[PDB]
Formats: sequence, structure tokens, C-alpha cells
Amino acid sequence: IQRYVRKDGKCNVHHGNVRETYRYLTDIFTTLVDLKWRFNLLIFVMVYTVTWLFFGMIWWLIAYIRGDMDHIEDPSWTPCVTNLNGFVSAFLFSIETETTIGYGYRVITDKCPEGIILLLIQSVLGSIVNAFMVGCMFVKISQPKKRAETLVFSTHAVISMRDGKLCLMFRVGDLRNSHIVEASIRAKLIKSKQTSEGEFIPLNQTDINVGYYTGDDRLFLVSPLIISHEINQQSPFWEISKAQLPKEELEIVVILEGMVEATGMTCQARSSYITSEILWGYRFTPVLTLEDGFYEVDYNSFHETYETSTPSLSAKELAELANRAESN
Amino acid sequence: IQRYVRKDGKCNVHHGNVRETYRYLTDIFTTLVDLKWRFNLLIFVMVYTVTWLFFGMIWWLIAYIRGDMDHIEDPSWTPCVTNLNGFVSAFLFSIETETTIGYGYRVITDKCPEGIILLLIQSVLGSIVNAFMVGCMFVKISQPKKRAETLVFSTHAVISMRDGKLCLMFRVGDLRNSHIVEASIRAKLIKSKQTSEGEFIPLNQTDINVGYYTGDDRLFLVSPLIISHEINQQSPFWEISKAQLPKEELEIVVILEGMVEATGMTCQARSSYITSEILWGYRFTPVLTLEDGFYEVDYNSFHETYETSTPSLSAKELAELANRAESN
Amino acid sequence: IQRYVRKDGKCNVHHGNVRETYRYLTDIFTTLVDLKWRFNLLIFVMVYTVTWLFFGMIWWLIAYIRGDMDHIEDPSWTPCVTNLNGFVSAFLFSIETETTIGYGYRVITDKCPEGIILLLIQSVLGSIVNAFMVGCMFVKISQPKKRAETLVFSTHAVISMRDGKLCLMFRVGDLRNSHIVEASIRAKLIKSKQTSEGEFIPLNQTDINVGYYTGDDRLFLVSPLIISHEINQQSPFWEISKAQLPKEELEIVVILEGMVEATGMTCQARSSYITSEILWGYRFTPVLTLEDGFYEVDYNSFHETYETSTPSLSAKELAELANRAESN
Amino acid sequence: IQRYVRKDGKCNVHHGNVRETYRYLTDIFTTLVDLKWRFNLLIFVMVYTVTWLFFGMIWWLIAYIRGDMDHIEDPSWTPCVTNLNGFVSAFLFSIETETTIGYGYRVITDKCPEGIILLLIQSVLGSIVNAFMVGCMFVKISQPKKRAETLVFSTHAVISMRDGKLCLMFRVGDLRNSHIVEASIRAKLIKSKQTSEGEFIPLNQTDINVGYYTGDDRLFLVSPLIISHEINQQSPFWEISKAQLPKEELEIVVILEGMVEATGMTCQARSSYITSEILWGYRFTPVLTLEDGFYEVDYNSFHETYETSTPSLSAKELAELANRAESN
Ligand SMILES: [K+]
Ligand SMILES: [K+]
Ligand SMILES: [K+]
Ligand SMILES: [K+]
Ligand SMILES: [K+]
Ligand SMILES: [K+]
Ligand SMILES: [K+]
Ligand SMILES: [K+]
Ligand code: NA
Ligand code: NA
Ligand code: NA
Ligand code: NA
Repeated sequence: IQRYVRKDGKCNVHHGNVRETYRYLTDIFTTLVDLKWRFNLLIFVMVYTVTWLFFGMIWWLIAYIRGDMDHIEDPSWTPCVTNLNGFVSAFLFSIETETTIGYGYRVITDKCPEGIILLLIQSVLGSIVNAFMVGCMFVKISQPKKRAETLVFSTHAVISMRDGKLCLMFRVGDLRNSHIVEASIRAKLIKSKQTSEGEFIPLNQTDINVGYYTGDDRLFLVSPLIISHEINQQSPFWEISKAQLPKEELEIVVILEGMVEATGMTCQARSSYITSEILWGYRFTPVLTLEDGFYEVDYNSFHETYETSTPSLSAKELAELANRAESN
Repeated sequence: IQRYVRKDGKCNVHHGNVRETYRYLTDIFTTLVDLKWRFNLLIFVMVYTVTWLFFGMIWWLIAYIRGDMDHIEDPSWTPCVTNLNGFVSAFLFSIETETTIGYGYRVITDKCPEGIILLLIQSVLGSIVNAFMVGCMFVKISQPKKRAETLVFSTHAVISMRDGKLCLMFRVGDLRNSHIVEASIRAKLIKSKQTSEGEFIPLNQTDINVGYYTGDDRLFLVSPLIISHEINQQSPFWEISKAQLPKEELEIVVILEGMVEATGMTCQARSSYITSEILWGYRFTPVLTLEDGFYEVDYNSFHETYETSTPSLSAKELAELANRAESN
Repeated sequence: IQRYVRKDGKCNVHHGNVRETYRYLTDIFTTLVDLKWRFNLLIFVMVYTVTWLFFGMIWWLIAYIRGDMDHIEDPSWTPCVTNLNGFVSAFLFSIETETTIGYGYRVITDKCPEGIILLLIQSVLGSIVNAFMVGCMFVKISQPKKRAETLVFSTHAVISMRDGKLCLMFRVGDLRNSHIVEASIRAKLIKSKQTSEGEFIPLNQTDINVGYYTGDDRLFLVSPLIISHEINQQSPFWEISKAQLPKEELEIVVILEGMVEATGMTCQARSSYITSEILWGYRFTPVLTLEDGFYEVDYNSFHETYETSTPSLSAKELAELANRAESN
Repeated sequence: IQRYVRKDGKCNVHHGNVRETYRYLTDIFTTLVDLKWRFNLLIFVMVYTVTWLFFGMIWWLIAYIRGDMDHIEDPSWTPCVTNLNGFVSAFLFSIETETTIGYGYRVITDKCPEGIILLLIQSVLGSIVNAFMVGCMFVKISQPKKRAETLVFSTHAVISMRDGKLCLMFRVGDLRNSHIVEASIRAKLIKSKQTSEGEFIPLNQTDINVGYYTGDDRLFLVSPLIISHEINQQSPFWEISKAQLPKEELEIVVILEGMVEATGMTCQARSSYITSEILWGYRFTPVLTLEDGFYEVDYNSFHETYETSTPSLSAKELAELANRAESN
């Protein structure tokens, strides 16, 4: 069954039938950083080869017009660049000059104006293109979207009781000794709806509260946590009986985001629960122990859940019954 | 008709008559990154040429004072830099030394003090200016203000009903497979007003609510969305009849902002609706379909709107009539 | 009269008598980027000179132990680095090898083990120190704290009436065609106070509201704005008569912050008003005009204020009188 | 006694028993930047040595297949790279070509195809790996987590009275002339609890208010501050008598975060108070003085606290007594 968000973040959406493609070329940098690696390497090689070959051709041209080929042996002919005979020899001079290697078996003389003004232009353009390419490679290597590989979520969430209130709970944890600076979490409910006038919204997004009003959703993440949402008169689950649950077709998306510590960039991680990942009347299992001055986690029970007792009735009915019996 | 914000972001404002221009030189870096390209290239070329020519002149001077010109042929005269005769030859030594090419047909000897202390200063200044220029070029290539080329807004917004409440709606969508991290939206109303005391504010900015109180304006953008603002007793549209609308002269600005994914920089996108982009009694057209495991968008109907039935009366009159008839 | 914040941001506070100075060396990078320029250049020169001289000494040592000095003329003695006789000659080899120039009049041979393993170490350390220094220079050139040079505030603020409510107003404006992304503003009141128990707080900081509750302080800055604070029952000015004002000794600080557009860094700007910058019964002067399709600003009247009529009574007395007379 | 957070930030938690280690290799960059220095240097050396040795071997191979070894003396044999006899000589050519030094005693000729296509590949791969390594080193040198070395907290917090209200107070200060841009503070209470149904949460995190509702926790940090939390009907200390305090086992964590000024990265600082750092009936000591136009701080009394008079009764009892006596 389709789910519109996979269990690891990838979305099932296919952007098709766009008529304005020239936008993809107005911001070419983003497009470059977005491709795969097999294509980035190919583009680097092509750009460098073209840049070298162009200046090789112009060097050979300057040599040819002046008349250096006709005098390849005359000593009384101080030429332009020394030891430059054919095409393949003039091709090597460009490589040795632009990449700054400069062996020195073929070197430039000082009786050849417009040679210096070609050399300046070559150095400047070399520097520019070099900067562009190395910057692209570095940015593609050090992006933050990778940290989300070690921010484990949990499988199926649970619904249970907490001192007279129904709640919906799930669990989240990290895996490295580093820190996520300024972490925060939110959750959305996705389900189709139809207004009373006739409109039909395919995928309506509603927001559910996990502590936005009291500032309790800026969490401090060291040990595995348990996020919980209370079912009051504003929660979309305000009346969902136990037997009523498996019939509905809804989905919960969960988003956690914060800054990486070493650099200062922002990362985001996502997940989803559909209808078969919501168990009624369960609890998680503790994972913390104390040993000689260190708390010890066990990511062995991180997904494990056990069963307990819980009423089977909607929150609305529970509240109505409690208020009727506490005043009768 | 002037509009104070064009349909793509550019503003119609002309900063004139400034008497303190030296500020533009206290933060020269911003000014450099702000210019066009035709001028950036010219400035790069000029800076590099001056830097090379200065040290060329000082090299020739050192050579001249010591007395190397008078002895261009004497073998018993170990000079300073070898094979350095005229101005144009001493100009090439600076280029080959600063850019680190170093052919080696003209090389420095070891009987010439103050040559080494010139060489150190040259290397250090070369490194500094090189860093400055390449940094400027890279920053100008990789700025985030470009991503806003693929964050399409919609043309004319609409006003219609939603289960007994008037609302004002518009639509927003993306075009790439990437993600905007931590997106958010806001909107402002611009219209001239005059207080009861006599003051006259030319362009008064008021804020309209799109979900700031319930944290519902931190949106999760994958598929094209429909942002809506409800017209309650606090909205500036609290009494605007249908026939009354075309007479007013107001404007709505819309701002969306968030972080690019690959890098970690912030981008912003804007738009506007004046008075002829607000239709009364219309709806948008759905664009989502389901195909074998993928949802399919069609940016073919993205701007398309159709017509439906809607009362023609201000929100205040609707509420008054409903409350009078639901209690009579 | 001291003011604890100057009219351009600098603060009058002198951190003295610190006993733990080794902290300033645990984060040496911040300390480097914080110094002046006259000292940064000196440190660059010193570091580079020491790095070159050390390896020069070790090269000469390797040459000496092996016995190359005793045979400066023997042809049947393939030595280590060719044409290396004295100290000053071995000093140049280090410069030419580390900075990658490599003339080639003194070149390394292939009969000299531990020469290659010295060359590797030299290349690696050169690369590291080069990276460190160029990074420091670039960061010091491109910091954002400079943009605040073109974010003009206004001189003396004013107090006047707005449709039956006292308000306190000041003005803020920009000077460039760029944009501040995600701007925001806040203000604090600084004044000494003494509790009823006996404590004495020298500089107590209180916050004043400029629109935090309604999200109206996220401003959209193109044309010069007028920020205003309303004097209700919670404002520290809840009873300040006209004649009572010049006797008090308080201060208002104003802070505006947001992101630069080209890069993605955050900048902050500050100012202050003491007791003689608060005029009672004045208004600002408009600066906007319309010309053929462009709005025109005039930073000629940006500071100009004129005079008008206003009651001379505290807000508390105004409210009490109005409520007594509107019910008598 | 264990405390779950040390007095300087380090946490007592030991992540053990992970079964999915391949994640640590999907984002190798983070792992590199996370190691110590002794290992980073070793990895740099190993990578560079392998990269040079590989291409050295392939150069020697090309030379061998063509038949250059058999003719080490024949003049009528224009070879590939000149003066290339053995393994150790072909090893030096790779070093001189990749690092761009290029002495020129062994130089490449122009009768040797597939030499140029090896040279292109070498230059490109050299550039890539160079970029990667220098980027890693720079990022590890300039991270912001170091600034937190000069953001001193205070030792034991205090509990006292403030015009008829109990409050809990602590102090925070800086040490440099720079500025933290957009500072903010929060605090959490950590204590084990057990619900009424039977669940047992080992380390339950609750939030305590320090000014989140009124926007008073965005502080402006120049001089040492005193943060205070008021004990109303929602504070977890709503009934804690003086004699009752030493029996409980709770902990308070404190977190302060904001952006560094020179760069634009975010830093975080933490601390903790357990049960013996909470004194009942004390006050801090002022540190500000005025001298000829400068305020002078004295970080000599920064931790010093003195004693005063205070009732010994829970806040609930104080309120009940006051309300009963103010209405009897
Ligand atoms: K070089
Ligand atoms: K070189
Ligand atoms: K060279
Ligand atoms: K050379
Ligand atoms: K808020
Ligand atoms: K040579
Ligand atoms: K960089
Ligand atoms: K950043
Ligand atoms: Na962690
Ligand atoms: Na997208
Ligand atoms: Na502006
Ligand atoms: Na400070």
C-alpha cells in the first residue's frame, strides 16, 4: 500500500509535465551540486580538457602567424616560446603553464609581445575555473543531510493511559557522542477530507500538538526519549474507539531538525506511521542502567514493546462517563 | 499602475540624495560582491596587473643600484638574479615568482642579500591578495538568492466559503526534488491611512494572520499547497462587500523563506496581489493523481481556477444575520 | 554624562581582574581573529619565517653528517641535493621547496635515502600551516559585523498621541539596494532599582513590548519605518507626567538583527536614547514621493521632526479621567 | 555521587551494544572530523603516501612495457620521461608532478602518447584529494564549540525572597570583549518519577520557566547577569519546605546558546546543580563600579554569596497564610 512517505524519508511524488526548463539553468550551481557522482567526475574532466585545449590552439596560432615554423633551425632567430614545433608540443605548454607546474624545457622568451598579455589572461581564467570546480567538490563532500543516518526513530507507536488521560507515544534516539544543537520536533496528520460545500482536498495537512505552547518541544537529547501527545478536545483523535481504529485510512508524519555541532548547518530527519503501526494498549521497555559511575544504554530493547491493560473506549466517552459519574 | 512590488520580487524604490558616501567604503567587501560581473572581471585584472608591475619595478631597481647593468658580459661578476637585462625581462621574473610557476631560465643566486627579504615579502603579499580575490569570486558564485527561481507562486488569489466561514486563499509550489528545510510563510497588507488626529502615513504596513498562533504556518512542502486566511473580527477585511471591493486601493505582499538543503544558507521569495488579482467566488483545481505506487503532479492546471456559488455580502453582515436568525 | 552604550554601539565596560588567562589560549583561533591588523601581519611573517628556517637547518644538517662538505669538487661523488654548499644556499632550498616554486638550479638526486622521507613531512606540514593562515585571513576579511555601517537609526525619539492612545516612536532605515533577510527588532529599558526587602540592583534590565505577541515585529524593510510602542497598564511608563520626565534617569537600548543576503551570516546593530532624546509632543516628517513609476526617498528629512499639540498628563490620569467622564 | 552531567558539560552516558556499525561509514566525513589529532595526522600521511606510490608504480610500468630500460644509453632513442631509470627515480617523478613543484631534471617528452592522458588523470585526482584533506583540516581548526571556554557560569544557586515572592536565582557572565549574537537560555529539571498506573520513568525531563512567555529570556549580555525563576502554582517547587529540601534527589540542568560574532556559527554551554548547590536564604554580591567614564567589573566576587533573613516555609503555605490573614 502506497504511503506518500517511506520509512526512511524518501517521498513518493513524481514532478512531471513542466514547460519552463530554462529555470534549471539560471541557478546552474544547485543543479551541479544535485547530480550523482558518476556525472560530476565526467563534467570535471570535460571542463578541464576543453579549457586546456583552447589555449593550446591559440598558442600554436600565435607561433604560426609570426613565422616560427619556417625557421626551426636558424640560430639568428630568437623566437617566441622555445622548443615549440608541432601541435602536440604546443598542447603541453598550456598544461604546464595553467596548472603552475612549469617544468622548464620549453620556456617563454622576452622578444615576443602579446605573449605576456596572453599569459595574464590565461592565469586569471585558470584561477577562476579552478576556484569554481574545487568549491563545488568541497560543498558536495561536506553537506549535512548525511548526519540523519544516525538519528534512529522507532517502529510502531503506541496508545495507552497516563494518570487518567489517553496519550499517543513514540520514541527517538541518537547514536553518536556528538550533540545536536537546538533540536526540535513536530508532527503532522495527513488524511483526505471533504468540506460541507462540496470541495474535495486530496491530502489535507493538519498539525498535532507535542508541546508547542509551553516550549516543551525544544528537547535535550542524550538518552533515548519518549515523545507523547495528549488527546484532549482539540486532537484529531477526539473520538476513535478501539474497534474503530483499523477502519480508518490516515497517516502520521514526524519531523526532527537541528544543527550539526562541528559545522553550523541544519539537518532534518523524517519518518511515518500509517495504520498498522499504531498498537492499542502497549508500553515501551526501559533501557537505562547504572554501573559504577556511568549510565549504560542498551539499544537491544530500543524497539521492544510489551502489553498491559487499558480501557477500550474513545476519549470523549471516557470524559462523559467520568463527568456523569463524578456528579451523580 | 505602480505597485511597489513587481510580480517577481523587484521593488520600485529609488534611494536618492545620500550625503555620506564614505560608508560604502568602510565595508568594501559587500560592495564588491554586490556589483555586476562585467565590473568584477575588470577589477580582478586591474588588481593583478598592478600587483605584478610594482614588484617588477622594485626588482629592476635593486638590480640597477648594485651595478649589474654595467657588467652584462663579465664572467667574474656573480650577479643577483641571472639573465636579467632590461625592464621587460625583470617584469617576467615577478610573474613567474608570484604565481609560483617558476620556469627556471632566470633564477636567483646566493650572493645577493636583501634579495631573500624581498622574496619573503613577495610571497606573503601574493598569498594574501590571492586569498581575497578567490574568496570573493567563490562567494559571488554560490549565493542562495538564486534558489528562489524555482519556487513558483500563483497568479490571482480567490475568496470563497469554507463550511460557513469566508476565507481568502492562494497557492504555492516548488519544482525540484530537493527540500527546503524549516520553511515558513507570512503576508502583509499595504495601504495608506490617516489617523483621527491629522497624521497621514503614506504606506502603512499591517500584518494578517495565516496561522501564527497555532504554529500552523511551519509548512511541509512536497506537493503544491493552498494557504488560507480566515476572515474573523480582526482581519482587515472584516467588512468588504462584493461591489465594495473594486473601489478600494490596497495591496497584499507575500513572503516565503527557508534554508537551502545542500548548503546551509537562507533564501527568501516574494510576490504581490493588487486589486484585480482578487476574484470573488472561485476555487482552484486539483492536480494530484495516483499511478501504480507514485503520486503524479500536473503543473498544467497549477494556475487554473473555476467558478462556483457564493453569497455576496460582507462577513460582518453574514455573522449578524446568522446570529439574529439563529435566535429569533 | 556616562551612558553605558554609545550612540554607535560601543559599550562602556572594562573587564578587569581576571585570574584565569589560560582560557585565552584554549581557543587560540578566536583570539587570532580578534586582534588588529598591525599584529596579524606581524604574526603571519613570524610564523612563515620560523617554518622555513627550521627545515633549512635540518637540510644543512643532513648534508653535513653524510660528508658532502668535504667533497665539494669531486665528480665521483653523487651527493644529496645538488649545488648545496653553505648555510645561505641550504636556506633557499627550503623556500623553493615548501612554497612549490621549484626553480631547479638546486635539485634533489636519487642516491640519498631519508631525503624523500624528509620531503614528504615538509610537504604535509607546509600544506597544514598554509591552510590555517589563509583561512584566518579570509575569515577576518569577510565578517558580517561590517554591514551594520549602513543601517541608520534616528536621533531623539518622540512621544505623542494616536487616536486616543499615548505612544512612543522612533524611526529606522537602510541605505543599500540589498535586503536583510528575516529582520527583527527589540528594545530594553535600563534603570537602577531597589526592592522592598533591601536589595539594590545597579543596572536592572526590563523588556518593553514592540509587537512580540502578535508577531508584528518581524518587519519588511524597504522604505524608512516608524516603530511604535503603546503605553498600556504594563509599560514602565504607565505614569510619567510631562514635568516629571526630565527628573528621571533611565535609558532605552534598541537592537535590530537579521541575516545578510549574499552570505548567510547574522548581523546586529544597536543604539541608545537617554533622557534628552525623548521629546514630548512632536512628530516625524514624511519622506516618500511618487515620480513616473518610482517611489523616491529623501534622506534629507530623515531626522527632521516638527511640533504639534498634545495633552500634558500621565497615561493613568488620562484613562481615569476618560472613564470617569464617559460614565458620569 | 553520579550526576549525569559534569560541572563543565561532559555527560556520563556510555552508548553500548550497537549492531549496525556500517552507518559510521555512510557519513565518513563526520567521523573524520570527530577523531582526535594524533589520528588525523596519521590518516593524512597514509592517504598522501598511498596516492603518490600508486601513480609511481603506473609510471614505471608504462616505462617498462615500451622498452625504455633495455635502451638506457642509446641516443637515437627519444624515450618517454627523461632520466627515468629505476623504481626510486620513477617514484620522485610522481611527487614532483602531483604537488606541482616540478623541478625539471626529469621532464616529459612529446613522442609518448598515453603519457598525456595519464597526466590529466593525475592532475584531476590530485586536486580532488587535496581539496578533501585541506577542507577537513580547516573545519577541525575553526569549530565553534570552543568559544564555550569563556562563558562562565556560577557555582551554587540560591533561593530567597523578592517583594513577597520566593525565587530561585543563579548568575552568568562572559569574559571577552566580543559579543554573542541572539543569546538565549533555558533550564530543565531531571528527576525520576512513577505514574499512578505503575509505569516507572528513570530520568523524566520537565521544563521550568525563566521567561518564555513574555520574551524576557532573549538576554543582552555585557555585564554579569542574574537569572531568576519565580515559584508560582506551576513550578515543580510548589511545596518544598526548608527542612524538606536536603532529602530530595533531583537535578537542574542549565543551557545557554547563541551565535559567535566573527563567524556565523552556533555555540552551546551547559552546567548543573544537584542538591548541595542550592542554598536557602542567601544573596549574591554586586560587582559593578563607576570610574571616570567607565564601568568596572570585578570577577573577584563573582562567586561570592552572603547571608540574609528569609522565612522557612513552602510557597504554598506562605500563600495560604497570606490569603487567610488578609481576609480574616
Ligand atoms: K604551485
Ligand atoms: K610550481
Ligand atoms: K615549478
Ligand atoms: K622548474
Ligand atoms: K512564540
Ligand atoms: K631547468
Ligand atoms: K571555504
Ligand atoms: K551558516
Ligand atoms: Na548524542
Ligand atoms: Na521539493
Ligand atoms: Na534595503
Ligand atoms: Na561580551
